[PDB]
Amino acid sequence: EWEALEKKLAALESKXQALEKKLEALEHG
Amino acid sequence: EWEALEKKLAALESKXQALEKKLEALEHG
Amino acid sequence: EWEALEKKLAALESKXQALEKKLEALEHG
Ligand SMILES: [Zn+2]
Ligand SMILES: [Zn+2]
Ligand SMILES: [Zn+2]
Ligand SMILES: [Zn+2]
Ligand SMILES: [Zn+2]
Ligand SMILES: [Zn+2]
Repeated sequence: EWEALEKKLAALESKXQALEKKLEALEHG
Repeated sequence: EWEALEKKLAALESKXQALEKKLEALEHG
Repeated sequence: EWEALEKKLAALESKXQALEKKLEALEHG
């Protein structure tokens, strides 16, 4: 259960980064 | 403590989804 | 281990709110 949560947090961190970069693109057109 | 962590992760996953949906609407809509 | 995971979640929450505000900015021009 704990390790599963950690893997989910890892996934979210990646999505985290993905959205940050996309918003940076959209900000600039 | 465990519950609090799980619920925070679940809330983040939902926010994950809501924000991506809004980004898509802004980009394409 | 636990303490590190809680720090990571708090960092994600903060990024959560930052990107939500950024998206709101973009929606309004
Ligand atoms: Zn559970
Ligand atoms: Zn671990
Ligand atoms: Zn292990
Ligand atoms: Zn920037
Ligand atoms: Zn710029
Ligand atoms: Zn705690």
